[PDB]
Amino acid sequence: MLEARLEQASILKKVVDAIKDLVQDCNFDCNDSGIALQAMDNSHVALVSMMLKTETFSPFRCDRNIALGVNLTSLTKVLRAAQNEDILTLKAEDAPDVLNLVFESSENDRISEYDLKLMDIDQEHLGIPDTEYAATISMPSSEFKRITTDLMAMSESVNIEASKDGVKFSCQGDIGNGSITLRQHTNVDKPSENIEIELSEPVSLTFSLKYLVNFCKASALSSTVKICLSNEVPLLVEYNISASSYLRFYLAPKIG
Amino acid sequence: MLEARLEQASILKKVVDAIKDLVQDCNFDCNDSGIALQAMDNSHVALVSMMLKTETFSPFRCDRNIALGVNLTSLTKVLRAAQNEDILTLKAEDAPDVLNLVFESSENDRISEYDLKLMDIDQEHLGIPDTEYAATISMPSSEFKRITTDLMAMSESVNIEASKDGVKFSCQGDIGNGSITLRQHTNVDKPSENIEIELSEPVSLTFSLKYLVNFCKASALSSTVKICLSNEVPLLVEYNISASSYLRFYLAPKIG
Amino acid sequence: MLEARLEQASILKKVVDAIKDLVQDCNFDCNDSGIALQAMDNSHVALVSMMLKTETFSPFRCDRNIALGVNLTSLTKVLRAAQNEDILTLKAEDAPDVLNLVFESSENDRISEYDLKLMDIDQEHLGIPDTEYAATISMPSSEFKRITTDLMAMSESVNIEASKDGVKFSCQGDIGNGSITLRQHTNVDKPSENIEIELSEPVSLTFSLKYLVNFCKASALSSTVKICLSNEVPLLVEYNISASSYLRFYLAPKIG
Repeated sequence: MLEARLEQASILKKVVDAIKDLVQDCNFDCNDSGIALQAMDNSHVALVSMMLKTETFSPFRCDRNIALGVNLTSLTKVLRAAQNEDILTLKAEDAPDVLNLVFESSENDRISEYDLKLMDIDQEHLGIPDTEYAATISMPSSEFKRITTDLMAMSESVNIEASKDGVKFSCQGDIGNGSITLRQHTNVDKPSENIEIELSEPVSLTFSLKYLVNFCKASALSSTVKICLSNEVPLLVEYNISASSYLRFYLAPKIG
Repeated sequence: MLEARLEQASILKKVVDAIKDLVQDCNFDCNDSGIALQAMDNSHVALVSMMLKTETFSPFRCDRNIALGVNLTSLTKVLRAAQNEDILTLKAEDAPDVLNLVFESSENDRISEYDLKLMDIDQEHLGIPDTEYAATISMPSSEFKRITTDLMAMSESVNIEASKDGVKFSCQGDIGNGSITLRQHTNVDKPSENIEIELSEPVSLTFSLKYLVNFCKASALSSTVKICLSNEVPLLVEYNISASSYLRFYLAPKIG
Repeated sequence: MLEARLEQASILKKVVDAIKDLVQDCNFDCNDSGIALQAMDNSHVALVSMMLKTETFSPFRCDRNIALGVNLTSLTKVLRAAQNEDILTLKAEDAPDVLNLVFESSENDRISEYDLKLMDIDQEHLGIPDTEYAATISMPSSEFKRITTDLMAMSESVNIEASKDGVKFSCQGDIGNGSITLRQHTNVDKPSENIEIELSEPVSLTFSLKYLVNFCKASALSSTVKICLSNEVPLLVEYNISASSYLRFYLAPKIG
């Protein structure tokens, strides 16, 4: 059976909010190692890859594998009834018809309990191979959110060009051409504002801004976002929820 | 004639906002004792009962009975032009065609004056008899607002079960079953957060969440809300605006 | 060629936001003295008159006259990508196809650059003669915003009556009659709250509230607003962005 406690419901609330606009029906794959999610968005363009590792929970138990077929709009209805600082416990039996969710107030000793009906969802689960990326940009998540948000108003597409010195986001639109250039930047007393760029080779590729804006709905999960460009494989946009757990989005560059 | 001063327009603004989504056309019944309102909602399901007692005003005058036939969307248009800390004065002559409203700024000596046209509205005014309730729950208004709001997303109905120890809100929905359980709770240094439950006998009854959400639009009038359950008479949900005045909502439980 | 730096993008952002709901297609007339705008609203009722004088920029260069034909919804798309505290530089060559806009971050050394495509817009540029106004009311911009906003909910029209003592805004609506009366008011320790009224002769005239609400979208440009009434010429509603620069709106009173 499954039994998993988060100290703050916050983490799960943020996770689901970061996925639900891309994916409606998906499985949460529970086992020894934690709770994973792997699903394409509804248009079958982007791949969503979540791993909530056992260390993120406190405590965590999952004896046998359990696939929790969940509608995310249904789960969002439940999770909105959890406050961010509620102690959250997930429970599910072997061959579950429901996922049991318990939210416990910190002070006033309110206890909320929901039995969310599960459904039969077919898994796809593509193989995510190991990869050495051409360029990796680490920057504040709010800045990447603003960039994609600003350019989206102007264009459907953004060219991302990585160099040793910096990274340039470029687009052409009906109103004109635009670009936003960031270069490596370090603040001793505000290291959270740092922009760090590691380059093994030049990479200049074009991506859907609409998908990038949706990826930036994970901005609440982490202060920093890792943008990983490759000339061979899809872009990886990574939010590390903790030392262990991550929410990842994969997006292929646009090819004629 | 009528002449009634509130120190802060706030009280009246909050009152009307707490009623206008339920009732459009209603009478304000003015006399010696203050200003009352008694009207069913537009679907004729819930009863709204307001009493602004003479002690709430400063000063208060009403020589003879005057029924002020008012459209609440029209009055809302006027009251939005009063700031919360405006000194508010209501005036009306015998056999009035208009209600006169005067809002006086605290500092900058702005004076606003409106003559709201009255209309012919037929009164119903049901007899509200005296009643010994099976269970009375006193809790913070924000908590009851959150509860009803959260469950509304999931269900049209909520079962409220009162015991000595606690109170359970339960519902069944398309997405599953849910419940929120509160028990008696007292904080010495934050007594405003206290949950107090007085029970003469067990009561478990089902009510419309949509009506309860609308009742919770009075949450600004008082930090505390009194929920009064009976096996004989409709539920009473009470907001005490001051020691004297109250806004009350009555709702019959659902019966097959 | 044109080259003009603002210390804070804020000024330009606020300016364009204050005009775009009235005017879509307009010219920015650049020369020695600064950057001007003069255009009627889309219904050809109100006249918009902006002057950003050379002293407002730091530094400013414009060798020859350049008319920058701009769509304001297109420019708004660009300016939303400038943060309020960005150093903003406008550039344009002689016979320009584009306006070049550069936004430079204060700390993290982000640089944004846009080439906004210009268009062929015919100028009207009416003669704005010099005028001695019957009454001039100087008051806080937020108060005028609130007044027009409040009365708009009730009426399409507002009568503005100026006297030595004070100014009265009056309207008749379907819900009734309303008025807001301000008188001369001075606070030694909060002079920004002051209401000052200078009268050479009585003036009582009626104006469109819808136009006045739109004029109040310039409220962010200045803490104080100057309302200038005349029995001969259109009302002038003036926002002084700095000692030099201004955004002005002209509106003729309603005549049968």
